[PDB]
Amino acid sequence: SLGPQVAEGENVFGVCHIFASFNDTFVHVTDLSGKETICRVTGGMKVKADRDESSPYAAMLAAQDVAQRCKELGITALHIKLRATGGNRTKTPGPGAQSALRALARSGMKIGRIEDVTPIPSDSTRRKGGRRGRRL
Amino acid sequence: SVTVRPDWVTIEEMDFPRLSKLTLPGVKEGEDVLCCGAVEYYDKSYDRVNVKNEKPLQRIDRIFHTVTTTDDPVIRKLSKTEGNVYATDAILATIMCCTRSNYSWDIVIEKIGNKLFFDKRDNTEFDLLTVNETSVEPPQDDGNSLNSPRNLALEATFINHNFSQQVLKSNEPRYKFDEPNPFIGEVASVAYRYRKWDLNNGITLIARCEHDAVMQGTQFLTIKALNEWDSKLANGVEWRRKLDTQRGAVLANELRNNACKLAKWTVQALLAGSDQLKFGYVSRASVRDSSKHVILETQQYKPNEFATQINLNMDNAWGILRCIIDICMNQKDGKYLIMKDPNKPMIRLYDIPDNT
Amino acid sequence: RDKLNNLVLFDKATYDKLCKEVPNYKLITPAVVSERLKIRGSLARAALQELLSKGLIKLVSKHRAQVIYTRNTKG
Amino acid sequence: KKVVDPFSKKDWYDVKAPAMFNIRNIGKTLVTRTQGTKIASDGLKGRVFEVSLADLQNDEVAFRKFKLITEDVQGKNCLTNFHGMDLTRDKMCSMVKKWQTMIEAHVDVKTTDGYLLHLFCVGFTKKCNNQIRKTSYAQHQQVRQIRKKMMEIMTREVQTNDLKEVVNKLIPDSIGKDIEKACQSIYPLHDVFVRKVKMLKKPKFELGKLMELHG
Amino acid sequence: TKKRRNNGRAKKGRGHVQPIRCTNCACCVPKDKAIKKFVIRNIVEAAAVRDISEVSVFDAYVLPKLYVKLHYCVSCAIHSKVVRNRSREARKDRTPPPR
Amino acid sequence: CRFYQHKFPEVEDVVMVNVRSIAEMGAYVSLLEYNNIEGMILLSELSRRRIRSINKLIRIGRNECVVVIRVDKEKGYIDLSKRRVSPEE
Amino acid sequence: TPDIKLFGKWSTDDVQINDISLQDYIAVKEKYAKYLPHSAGRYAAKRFRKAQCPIVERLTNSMMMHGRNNGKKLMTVRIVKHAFEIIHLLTGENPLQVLVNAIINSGPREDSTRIGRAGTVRRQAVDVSPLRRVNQAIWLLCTGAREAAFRNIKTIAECLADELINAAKGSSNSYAIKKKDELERVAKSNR
Amino acid sequence: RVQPIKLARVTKVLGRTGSQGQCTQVRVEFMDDTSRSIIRNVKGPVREGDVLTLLESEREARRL
Repeated sequence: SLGPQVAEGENVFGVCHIFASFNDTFVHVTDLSGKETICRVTGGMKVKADRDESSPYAAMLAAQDVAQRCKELGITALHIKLRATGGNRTKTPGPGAQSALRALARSGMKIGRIEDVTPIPSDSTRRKGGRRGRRL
Repeated sequence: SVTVRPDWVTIEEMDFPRLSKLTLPGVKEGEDVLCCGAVEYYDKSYDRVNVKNEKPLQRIDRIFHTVTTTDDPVIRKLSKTEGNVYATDAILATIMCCTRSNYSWDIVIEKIGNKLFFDKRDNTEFDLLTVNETSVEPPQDDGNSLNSPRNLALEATFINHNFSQQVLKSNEPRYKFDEPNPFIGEVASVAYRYRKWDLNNGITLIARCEHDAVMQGTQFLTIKALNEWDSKLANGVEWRRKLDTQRGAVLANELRNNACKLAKWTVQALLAGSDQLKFGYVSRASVRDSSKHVILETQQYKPNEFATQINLNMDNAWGILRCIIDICMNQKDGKYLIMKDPNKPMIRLYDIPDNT
Repeated sequence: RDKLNNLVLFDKATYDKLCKEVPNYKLITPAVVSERLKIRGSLARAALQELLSKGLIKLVSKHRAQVIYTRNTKG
Repeated sequence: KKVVDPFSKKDWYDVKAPAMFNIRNIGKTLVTRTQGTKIASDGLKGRVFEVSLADLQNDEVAFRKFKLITEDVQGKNCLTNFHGMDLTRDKMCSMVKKWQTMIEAHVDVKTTDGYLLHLFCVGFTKKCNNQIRKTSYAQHQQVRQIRKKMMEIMTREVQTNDLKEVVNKLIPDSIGKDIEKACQSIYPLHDVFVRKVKMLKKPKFELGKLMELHG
Repeated sequence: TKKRRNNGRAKKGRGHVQPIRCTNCACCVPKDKAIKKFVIRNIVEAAAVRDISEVSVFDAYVLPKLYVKLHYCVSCAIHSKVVRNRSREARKDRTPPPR
Repeated sequence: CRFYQHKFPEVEDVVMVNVRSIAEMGAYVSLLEYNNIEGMILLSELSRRRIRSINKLIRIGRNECVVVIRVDKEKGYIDLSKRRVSPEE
Repeated sequence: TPDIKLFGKWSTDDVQINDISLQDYIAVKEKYAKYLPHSAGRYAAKRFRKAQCPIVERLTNSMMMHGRNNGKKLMTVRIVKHAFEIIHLLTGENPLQVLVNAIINSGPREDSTRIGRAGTVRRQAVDVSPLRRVNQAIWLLCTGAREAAFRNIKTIAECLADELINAAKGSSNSYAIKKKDELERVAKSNR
Repeated sequence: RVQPIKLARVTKVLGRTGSQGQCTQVRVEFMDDTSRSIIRNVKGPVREGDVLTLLESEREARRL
């Protein structure tokens, strides 16, 4: 399984599915349906630091190696799917979201399209924490 | 630069990243086939021109020759002796520093037999000194205004011709190598050097190469002039105020803004082989007066030191020249154009008639 | 800290080597001689004066702290 | 501990939008080689392709993510069928704003095809021609009534006009303007936008129609 | 005395309201007694757009926006300076600073 | 010298160094599996968590099971790791 | 002499100033053509007076540290002009130009400034000034000279010439090559 | 991951910042591509223009 007809000269699209979160930034590109991911590379795959796994510099290491193997495997363009934590949670991406997309732009993976993929409830199920929480 | 005529057969595009990746290592130096002309000594007391004691730019009434290959008889004299590609220093610098150009340039590659006469058409916008091509914003004023792209290019070419003969010891005897200047006190004190290069891909290169000056160390000089017209409008730094603890940085604040012109000035020194490649800080008297000019500093560098600084590779520069020759030597005879697009960073080979 | 001693004897084995290490010698200070040999550094001076007297080496500095010699005129 | 080279085992499948999209071949997916030692036809023809219209139509928009079930893969070509179109988050939460009446309409409506669809909508109010009110509201009576017409026209046009013609109405919101126009005697309604299309039932009997969708 | 008149934000015309957590501390505060905040922000923020927009090919589509409605508890609004200590004459002001 | 035929450690080489003397940023620690070859530690990355103490009776002469990040086979600088160490007990 | 002024026993000419950032912070022949390195006996009158002082004169300045050696430039310029002699007999090159190359390979490219991140040590990848790049070149050159002479038969001039030659071409035997790289290590390092 | 050395000249000092006001904010325009303009910091004192040898444009040196 190399590229489909060529590994450069066409924009055969992969979809980013970048689950940018706190304490990791997953750069995890799938097929266009989603079922078949390529490049299981976390932001702490490159730097297993357990406090720097969502950090910008480690995600630049993470996204470009994905961006390397994407253009290796004939996927030459990316629909940006930059995901936060999502759901009934903090739903905020980590710091490894700005630099890593900048990194794969510098790596050479094309971007045709940008769209938001963060899920938010209708105030569904209860949140972690009691009444006080971390008191400040 | 010129209207692309319908009888101009476009041959082959050469994009600038395409010309950025070419390499040609192991290129032999210019073996001097003939050295003709006369250059005066350098006034070494012109180093007493600095940030608080300037020098007004002196128009030197001398005949300047930028004579193309098919009109240079001594290139055509050495057409029989050695070579199959015949050029000048201004032509090859425009070829080697093609990738830094934004404004359009055209060079006729007049293929006559198994020869590539790299010709420039006489009186074109090719021998001028284009001002702020590669800036963030070039001077966008209209041609009537003095702050236009042309009137500054006419100014810089007017500055550098007046400057390079001013810095010469203009009334002291001339350092003639073998021959006098074959295009004639009346002439500009300039000396041509015709050199031989094997271009590996078997191209014996003969080109016109010239030294601006000689200087008693005897050191060959190539001397150009940097213009300052209105640096508030030129989007650079104002020179006159400090110029000293930055000093190479005020030099650096023109390099991105003028990338093609100064790198061509590097190649013309490297094609000639000078001993000290000098440059002159020349500003206007007042910022909206493009005739009165004052020299701020005549700054001296070595050619290999100046080629170290700015932006240059020669394996690329020979590899670009290896590419263009191997196209043109294999195409039709007669006049060509290798022409830069005014708005796009690429150059294309045309096949024009000899009537153009 | 440091505890070093050269041979503080006038040493033929060093000096015959010094007469035969002399084409490697071009920067010839007595400290270089005291480190290329085990001659003292004091006695390197007098040995190089003998090697100066041979004319193989040549003074290029003579300061009260340290002299410098140089083997034949340019190399 | 364990890695493989599965990129010696994937096959490329040309993801086909229907021929009511001027770009049919959306893209290609390296789907793992469907075989006896490695069955991947369910991750081939069960593939729902969530693609925005920009690579589907050729570009009116670059939002509106269509979901595309692949009713048949026909010789390395994922000939997809429509599943569900969207109005995705940046386009979706742009119109959501304070000091307006956010108007909504969820319907569950059978196509003229065998497909049950859900269609959820959104609607908003305007600051009108001479309005000096900062906000834009009305009585809750008008708020209920606009939702009733919004559900009505949405159930109507999807009960008619079988699945691909539902696709061929709603990109400039064929249901959209008439809810504004019929209410314009009451409220001219600056927004009607159907946003959540969920295919509730999906029988494969339209393989000839899949060849009518495509080709 | 009443150190605040509206006590964070008034509850007039409402006998009782629903509470909310902090978006960064999960501390229980009422809805109309807390500090709310809308955020309209690019998903393509200016650190990446100098390289994304150049590699954004086949992309004549405009920059997308993220829409986040934040809600703080007062304790983590003040120490983080979402709100902060103003003078009591300024405490009369119902005015949000502009964006 | 050493009983290893190889002269130097390699990349991610878990090595046993000798803490000779503590220096400015760290300690120029010398390997003993490979002969006497000097390596370095902190400023950058040796520790993982923050409890802010180093020694009570631990005088000198220790040995550190550290993992080579960078090795300069020509220049002579061996950068060492323990922050990366989850399994290298 | 009015045509060109050289060094006291060498030549300010034939000096190859070959760095990118260090232009006009390194000059010996451009405006600073000096047989005798001494300007006025002060060099901290202005921030400008750093680039006014050439690298050949600041070397005579940045050597006299170590309070018993402070207030002694006449001992220094002796040992400094001794050190040029020890260069040429080891090199043959212009010992100013060796010193001029010694500033080049001892000047850093990117260094690090301190920053905080989650209690853990990270440092910001920053450039330093080409003024500082010279000042990080000279001070590391001045450190290995007196130190290696301090318990050795070699004087400071023999250690400084070895300090310049191994930093004129980076041999990692001069102190300045070895300590520049640790400064440049942290930039590609933390965060 | 890895990228070659970029010579970005100073266009403008953007300030002297940091805890002590000593980390020199600097607009280093890329000097090779005139549209690219990156912003980095300098540890030492800089007067403008001087070509800063950026080993990277990654790990973006910004306000502090």
